[PDB]
Amino acid sequence: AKNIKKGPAPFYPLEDGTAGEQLHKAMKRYALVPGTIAFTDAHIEVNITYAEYFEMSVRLAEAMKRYGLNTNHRIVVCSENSLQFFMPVLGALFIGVAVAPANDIYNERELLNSMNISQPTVVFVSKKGLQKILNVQKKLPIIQKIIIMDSKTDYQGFQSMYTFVTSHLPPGFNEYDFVPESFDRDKTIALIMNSLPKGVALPHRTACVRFSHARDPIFGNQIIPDTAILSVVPFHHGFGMFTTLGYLICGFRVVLMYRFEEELFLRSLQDYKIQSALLVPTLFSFFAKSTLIDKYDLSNLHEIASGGAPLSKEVGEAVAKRFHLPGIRQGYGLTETTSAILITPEGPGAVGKVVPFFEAKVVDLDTGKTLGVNQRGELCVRGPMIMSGYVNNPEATNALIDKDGWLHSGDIAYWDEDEHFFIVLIKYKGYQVAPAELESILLQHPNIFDAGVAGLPDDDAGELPAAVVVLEHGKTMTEKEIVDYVASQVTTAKKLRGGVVFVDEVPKLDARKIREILIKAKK
Repeated sequence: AKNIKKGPAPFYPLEDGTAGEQLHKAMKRYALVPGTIAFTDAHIEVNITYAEYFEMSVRLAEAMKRYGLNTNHRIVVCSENSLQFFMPVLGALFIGVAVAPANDIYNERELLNSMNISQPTVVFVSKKGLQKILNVQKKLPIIQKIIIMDSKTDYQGFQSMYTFVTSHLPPGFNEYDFVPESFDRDKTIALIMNSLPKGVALPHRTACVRFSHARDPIFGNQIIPDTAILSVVPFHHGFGMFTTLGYLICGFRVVLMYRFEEELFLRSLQDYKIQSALLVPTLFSFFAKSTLIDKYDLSNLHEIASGGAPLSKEVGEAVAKRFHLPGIRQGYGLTETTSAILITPEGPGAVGKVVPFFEAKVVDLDTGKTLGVNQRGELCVRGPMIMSGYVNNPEATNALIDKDGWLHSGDIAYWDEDEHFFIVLIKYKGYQVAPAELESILLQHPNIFDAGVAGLPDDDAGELPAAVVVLEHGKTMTEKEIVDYVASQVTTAKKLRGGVVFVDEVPKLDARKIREILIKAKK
C-alpha cells in the first residue's frame, strides 16, 4: 500500500566494496594531500592528518593480519574519545576483523558482560582502562593480547599500538601498496555494538549504506571542503561511531571532546569554525540553559544534531533559538539499525523522514495490520542497516526482527501526509493525570528504586492511576504507604487510586505491559 513510507533515492549510490575498502580508498586519497586534518583533540589542541591516520591504520591492519587475526577474530576498543580511537577500528575493518567498542565508563562488570559477548582476541585499551581490562582478562581466556592506545612506547609492560606494529610489520612494508582485505560484506561483521546488554552484530554492508547517507545533501552533510564537525558524543556508541566513519569518507575534520565543558565547547565551535555539532540529548537540555552562546562567533555553525535520538519539540526549539538556527537535526535510530533510519530532511517534533534504502510502516499494536496516515501504531523498519542479529542470541534477534525483515522497534509513532514521522494522559473521571508526574513522585521516595505508572482500567472512573514499583534493595514498603505517600503530594484527581503492584523490573516505559501487569494482579 501507500502505507509503507519509503526513503527516496540517495545522492551517492551504494558503492561496491567492504566498509574497510571504501574507507581505505577515501582515506588514501586525503592522505595524499599534506595537511588534511582527520581529527583534532580540542583539549590538547593537537591535529592528526589523514596521512598520519591512514598510515597508522594501514600498519595496524597489516600488523594484526601478520599477528594472525582474520574474519574469525574480534578486537575490542575500550577508550574515551581520543585521536587514537579509530586507528584500531580502521585497521580491523581493513582486514575484516570485527570491532567491538566497549563503553569506557562501564564498571568492570558491565565491561565483563560486554566482552563476554564479543569474545575478543586482542584488546586495544587507553591507559586509564588498563586495570579494568586486566581484571576482565583474568576471567576471559580468549583475550591473548592487550595493546595500549594512547602511548608511543610500551606502557606498564604492554605494547603500544606503535611497538606492536613494529613487532609484526614485514621489512620494507609500504603503507601505500597495502591493499585491504576483500570479503563478503554481508556475512562479515564490521562492528559489534552494545545495546543485561546485547551485542549487536553489524555486517560491513550497514556501514556501506551509512556511507551513502553521510554525504547525502538531504539525509547527511554535503561534502564541502574544509568542513569541520565538533563531536562530543561517545565514539564507542553508534552515533559517534557511524557519523565519524562517515566523516572519514567525506574528508572532514573531526574535532573531538572527551569531557564536556561549556566554554571549551562554544570556543571550539567558534575557533574551529565548526559547521556541525553532535550532542547527546541531555546536552541539548543543557544548551537550552546556556546564556554564553552569544559571546561567540558561531557564524559557520549550520547544524546541531542528535543522531538517532529524538528530542522534544520544546527542547529542540529552545536550542535552535539559542543558537539562532531554524531548527535542530534529529532522527530515530537504534543500535540495531546501525544509525538513524528516520532523519530530519535538509529543508513540529517530527523525528524526520525515512532514509534512502529504508522503508518504515506503523502496525496495529493488537493485530499487526499496517496502519495508514496519522494513525498511531508500532514503528517497524526494514532496510540494509538492520543488524545481522544479536551475537549468540538468535531468540532475541527473532523477537525483534520478523520473517519479512521488519524490525519491530517497540516504539509508537505515526506519519503525517508529508511522510514526516513522529515518535510518541491517564483520565480519571475526566480529569487528566500525566503518569510521568506520578513516577517522578514515586522515584523520589527513598524506598522506591523504580516505578512505572499506567491506568488500571475502571469503567466507572474511566481509568484509575496505578503503579508498578520496584523497591530499593533492603527497603520494604506496603501498597498503602505508597498510595498514601502519593496522595500527600498530589491533588485529589491524581491520587494513586488503582494501587501498586510490586515488580522487580518496570517494563522507555512499556505502558501497555505496565497496564497488563496491573490488570493481571488487580482486575
